Amino acid sequence: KVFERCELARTLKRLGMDGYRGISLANWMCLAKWESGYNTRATNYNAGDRSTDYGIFQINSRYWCNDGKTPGAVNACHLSCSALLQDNIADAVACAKRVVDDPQGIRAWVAWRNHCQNRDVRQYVQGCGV
Amino acid sequence: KVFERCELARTLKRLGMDGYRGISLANWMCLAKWESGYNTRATNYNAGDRSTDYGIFQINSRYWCNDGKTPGAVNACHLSCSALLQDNIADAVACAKRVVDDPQGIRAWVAWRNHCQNRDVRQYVQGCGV
Repeated sequence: KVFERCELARTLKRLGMDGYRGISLANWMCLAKWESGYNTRATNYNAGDRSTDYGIFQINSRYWCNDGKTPGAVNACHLSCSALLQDNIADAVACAKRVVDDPQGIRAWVAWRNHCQNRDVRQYVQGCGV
Repeated sequence: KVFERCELARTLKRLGMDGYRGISLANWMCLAKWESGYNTRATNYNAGDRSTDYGIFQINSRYWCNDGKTPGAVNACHLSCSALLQDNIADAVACAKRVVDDPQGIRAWVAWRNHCQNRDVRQYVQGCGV
């Protein structure tokens, strides 16, 4: 499923993301845009370390979810990576929350550091009524 | 099912968890948060002793439930582990109560010792009307 911008904004808001760990809804939106283009089925296999990023937030199988095929992996979200490839994003949202509860917060995502951090992101939520 | 925070709090209170063996509702909430993110379908395989943790409270197959795949296991809750992956959490609540009946109580969960014990956990029930 590819979310439309405002559709995603309302969904994330409904799922308790707006201000979670001091992270605005617009920031979560910017993260989803740059990671997956709002695509819940997105996957990115890294031949380098044989890990894969899953779903709308591109969560990595080396540390966060289990795909049963990543060397030296842990499963900190206690969840199958397939749960992060579903149209219903509740599991993905729960796991993203777990990620930012770690010390480095949303900076865990290099794409967010590069394309969102310190920048204007107001346009992600503009006109969504959230 | 992935519970919303306040929905889970009210559900646990309804199932008689608040004050069970001296354990506050907020402590059960913190446990669930750091085990599964309130996800009834969470699982975690432990290569160490070939056991798996099941469900919202991440209850282990070596001692507490039967998954038919864990060597030398016992089934103290008298439940198949599949019952602990269901939307209805009555069985999971009954099993968590049984776990904390043992001498170490809630300290059985290492995630709880690391993320909850001795810390302020009022945030977990704030605004829930419980």
